[PDB]
Amino acid sequence: TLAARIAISNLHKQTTKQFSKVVEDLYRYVNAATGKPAPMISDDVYNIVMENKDKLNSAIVYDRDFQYSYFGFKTLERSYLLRINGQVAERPQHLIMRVALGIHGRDIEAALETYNLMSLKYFTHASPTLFNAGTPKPQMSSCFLVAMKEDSIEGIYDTLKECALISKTAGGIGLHIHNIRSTGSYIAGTNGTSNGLIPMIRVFNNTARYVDGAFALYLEPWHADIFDFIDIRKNHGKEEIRARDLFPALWIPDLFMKRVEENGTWTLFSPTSAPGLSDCYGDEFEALYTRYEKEGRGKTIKAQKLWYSILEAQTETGTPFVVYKDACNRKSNQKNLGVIKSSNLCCEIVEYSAPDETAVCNLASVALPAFIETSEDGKTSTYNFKKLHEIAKVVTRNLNRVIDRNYYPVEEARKSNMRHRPIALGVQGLADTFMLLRLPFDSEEARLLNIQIFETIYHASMEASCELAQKDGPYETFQGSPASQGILQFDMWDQKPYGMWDWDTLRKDIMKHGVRNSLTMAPMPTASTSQILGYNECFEPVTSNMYSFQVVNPYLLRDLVDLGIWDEGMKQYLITQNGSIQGLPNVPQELKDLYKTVWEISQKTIINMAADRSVYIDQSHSLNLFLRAPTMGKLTSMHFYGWKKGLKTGMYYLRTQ
Amino acid sequence: TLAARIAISNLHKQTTKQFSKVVEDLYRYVNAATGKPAPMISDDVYNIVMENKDKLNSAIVYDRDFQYSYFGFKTLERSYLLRINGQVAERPQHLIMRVALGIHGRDIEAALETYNLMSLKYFTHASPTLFNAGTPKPQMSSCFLVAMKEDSIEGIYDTLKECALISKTAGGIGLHIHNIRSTGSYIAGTNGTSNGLIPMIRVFNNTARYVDGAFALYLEPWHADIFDFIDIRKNHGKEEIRARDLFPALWIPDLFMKRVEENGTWTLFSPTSAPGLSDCYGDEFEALYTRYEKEGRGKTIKAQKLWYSILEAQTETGTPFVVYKDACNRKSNQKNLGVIKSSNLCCEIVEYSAPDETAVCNLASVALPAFIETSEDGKTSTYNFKKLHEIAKVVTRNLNRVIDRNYYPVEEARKSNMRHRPIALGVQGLADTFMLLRLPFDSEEARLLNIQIFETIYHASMEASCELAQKDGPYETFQGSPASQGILQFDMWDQKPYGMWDWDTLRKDIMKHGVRNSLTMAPMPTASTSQILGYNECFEPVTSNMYSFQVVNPYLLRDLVDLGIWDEGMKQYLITQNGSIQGLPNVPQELKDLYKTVWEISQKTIINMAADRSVYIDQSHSLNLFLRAPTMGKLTSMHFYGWKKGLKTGMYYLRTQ
Repeated sequence: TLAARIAISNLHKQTTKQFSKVVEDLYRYVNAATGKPAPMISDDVYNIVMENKDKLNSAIVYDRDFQYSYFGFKTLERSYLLRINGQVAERPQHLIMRVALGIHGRDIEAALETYNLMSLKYFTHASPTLFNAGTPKPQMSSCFLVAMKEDSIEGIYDTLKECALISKTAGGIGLHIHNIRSTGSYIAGTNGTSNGLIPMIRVFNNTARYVDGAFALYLEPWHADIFDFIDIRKNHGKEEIRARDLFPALWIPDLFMKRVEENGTWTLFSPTSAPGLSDCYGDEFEALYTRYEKEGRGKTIKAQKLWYSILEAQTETGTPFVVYKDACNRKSNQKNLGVIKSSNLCCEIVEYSAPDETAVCNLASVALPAFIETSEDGKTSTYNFKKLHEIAKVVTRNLNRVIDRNYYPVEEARKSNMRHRPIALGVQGLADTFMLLRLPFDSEEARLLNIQIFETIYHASMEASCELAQKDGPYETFQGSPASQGILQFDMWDQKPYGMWDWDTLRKDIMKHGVRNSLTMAPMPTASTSQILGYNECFEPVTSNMYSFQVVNPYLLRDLVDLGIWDEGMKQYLITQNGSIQGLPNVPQELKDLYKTVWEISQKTIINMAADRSVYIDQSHSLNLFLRAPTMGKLTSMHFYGWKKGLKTGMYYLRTQ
Repeated sequence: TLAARIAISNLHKQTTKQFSKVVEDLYRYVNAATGKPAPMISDDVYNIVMENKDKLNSAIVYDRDFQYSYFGFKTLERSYLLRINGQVAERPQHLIMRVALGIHGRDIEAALETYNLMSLKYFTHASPTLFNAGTPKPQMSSCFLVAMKEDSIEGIYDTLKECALISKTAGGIGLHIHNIRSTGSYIAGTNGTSNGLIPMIRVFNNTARYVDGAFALYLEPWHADIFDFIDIRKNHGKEEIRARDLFPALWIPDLFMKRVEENGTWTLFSPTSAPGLSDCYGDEFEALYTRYEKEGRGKTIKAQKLWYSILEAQTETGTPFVVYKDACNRKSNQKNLGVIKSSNLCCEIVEYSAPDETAVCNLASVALPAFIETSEDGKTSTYNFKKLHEIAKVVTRNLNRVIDRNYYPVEEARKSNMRHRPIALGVQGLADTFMLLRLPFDSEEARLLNIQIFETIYHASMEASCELAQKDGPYETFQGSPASQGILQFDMWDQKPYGMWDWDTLRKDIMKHGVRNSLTMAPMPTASTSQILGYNECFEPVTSNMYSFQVVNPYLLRDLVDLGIWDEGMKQYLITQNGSIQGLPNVPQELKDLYKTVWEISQKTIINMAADRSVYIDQSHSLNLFLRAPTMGKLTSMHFYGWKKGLKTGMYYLRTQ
């Protein structure tokens, strides 16, 4: 762990110190191999730096470069810090300043503040923002939700064209394909027999390979090609019938879940024969689905045949993902726009898309542990909910600026983002926060900290967003939204807020002034950006207390040494048992309870905590499920338990073994 | 061979006899399985039949249905005659009448005449015309020459979209890709390194598989990806580096051929580094190529390294095809349009294409044997060049009507066809004609018959086309064409016409009145339509005197029986020696000479005959090469011999073993 001083320290001195000078170099860079100028800074951001070089250079506390962990820094080193010629040109602080300015433009105040909070590791922005902010083509946004334009060669290939343009600049795509004809449907244009979804999937998999880049595909389980669709990632099967890079997601209506429970029938349709199904939900969906069912427009099967197949795919491949169409639509502030037809690659975003609107993910995350405080007389940590609420207001504002200063690879993405202005704050180091505060993940304390943390972020972002609506008007589409009627997220869960913040006032202001953002919260994966800040992925508990390159949970070993039981007889068994400390001869019960692995935490608790926090989530959140010795019945009750909690995302991956 | 009476005769009576009634049924057909009306006749063509039913029904000589050979009829039975419900609804005569009307509309005279000449087997139209003429979406045209629109994701995917729309309705595509960036070129849009042509080819191969459909790809041999390009059909090699359905074609400039001969250097370029090369030819091409070469913009190699690789691919796969860019451009009447960048899938069409013009093949073929005449006192056959000239005038007119009444799957194809109005007559049963007239293919007689036959077809079509220019104006683009200056095809070969027809008069009329067609002649493969009429493929000699299902050359065995040597000791050896009669103990020398196989005919003779006839070919023609025990040197001198004759298509397939 001391190797990180020398790693930073040495590459601290292979680098120009004056920030403006690094900008100069990057601004000026030329591709020696081709003699083309390759500016790595934008005209806009360059001029700003020059017109402000003293304020900017002397704001930068270069000491903060040691605020980065072991491989934390090496992650930045590897892929984030801009390189002049194979060599790292930016210091970490330059990256942050560039990003700060890239977000904030002329607003030097805002820029400076974001520089500070970021550099002190209070929050961060998504990877694309960190790569691209402040650069000639500033694509700051991660993923994109794409509609399949129309069920025809023209619509398919325009969609394919769109995904190629998007996939160029990388970034994730969630594509919904409910409207595409199934295997054997009549073709007007020449002769009949379509060959279905798979051959078309195959075109998308090929086009993705060509340009890159992961691709998520969204499908309702009444589609006639559903059985093949869920095996898109299985090994054996057939030859010309899959794809090694696409992630299948189910977009499940309630009726399906019920049909399974009741051990009844389920009907598969081609959309050509059963038009409109993906364009309604809840009671209206069921009225139309049943009618189509009685009119014998499909092929009836046993709901449990399908259900068992879903379970099998998941057991073997960890997919398909499961997201609940009706929870998503019933409990969304975008419900005035139309029916939402999919989530994203990571299962947190639930935003509206259409042939001409490609929804965009605008993401940043808050470092939950940075609000822990010893404060007040003695050895006791508290959590500063005022400082959290504050940071969340800052990040809300940033992400609005990102909306405006983002480069959009396709016009559909610009239409959607400008029009509905959705935002997606998330979090990292929930697990850390718990451990720092000495709270087991399953503790009644952790349960209550979960709720409060999320209440304050939702409260903060809605307040900050209302503030922006006063300055700049509501988003275009605000009129007739749940929020415009004073129905906020938790209201749609038929609940009362935990009440740490005053919701009445905010609700009164919202009804009065609007909000700038149709949506605000989507706790995401953050795999990469939470390695940068040295934290556990997001809102999940730790998967191990050991990482590979042989590092132990910093809070765990500290404790071991304070009790002086930390030795080699111990070091050995930590490796011995996939980073578990349960069943360790000389380890205090308070430690075993605190440093439980996610394989040791009740999934019922996890679903509950996800359900608790869900009432403050505008959108959804990426709920991975972890099963030890997985059985059909165990998987079945976990899906159904989540389903009945009203979750939108019942499952992201199924991680097993 | 008597089984064909019963095959026709029986299916002659499973079929309504009144032509109008079959049209009625076809007009009225409904897809029982879906309850959608599936009209197999167009509104337009239906009304015409009804308004003319007596004239039409009583014009039809149903006896002509026995004018069809053994498997000749069974080819029609299999794929051409329209089917009501899995069952054959059209008789052959109905097919011809439908096609006739489908071409001729209200012009009942023209329709009736075409019905007669077709039914008497004087000529026929291409397969798509026979399938689709007279139907709701009358796509009567075979192939399409497509330009790659631009070297960018947008241009690539628009082209891909175009090919998908075209490939839907089937029909061949010749796509030229000279302008696409090569492996390792800088990409502005994000980071550099393109991955080249193969990955992009792969996208096209995938999109072709999805919709169908053969695909021809055209490339100049200075493209930096040329080595991989020519192996697109090789077996071993690598994994992610080919395609099992695309046919690679070289578009060879003279300079390449010279560099090989001189055993010098050849330079590979990415088009990004060497812009414009595909947009010039001849001296201008060489001036620009050399300049780029001296400016060190490419990678220099030995011309013979490449050349040897070409030869290897051809030896193993029969490809790539070879078409000579400069012969094609120098000797084309479309030279006023711009530089022609490719031929078609079958190597006969040389028409101009561009991002907004997709050239179209409008094909029909004349049955050369149908003009043989015993005429004048005794046992002597002559050839009626007056009756040929006549039929060729009829077919020229048809193909103009096809231009106008064709359905175009994409707008680019409509733009090109309407604007330049190119036509493509061909032939079948050259070999038959020779054999019927007792002329060995290598005879001085056959050589001279070749020339005359082609002089009369070119003369006929140009005359007929001039006639149409008087009635309806020249094509839009005629002004400033070789033909407008009185430079006809043979003039561009620096030759005098053989002079059987009067060219002066015609040339005088053309200069005076124009022509309706930019181009007229493209002797094509005709594999399928020449089975319908019972003839050897086209302008090639017979490949065997036996076919598989054990049939012998009708002219050969007749002769054997007239000499009474036809027995079982003979029948056996015909199978014995891949249908060769050379080296047969008791077979007259006059037979051996007459019934030579294409493996027994001097390829120098074939090239010569192709060169002779080429001076009357507006476009090109599909010259297959046949090599017994193939060596590099033998292949080399055959390419170069053709090359120096000035051929446009030096090679279609290389057929070997």
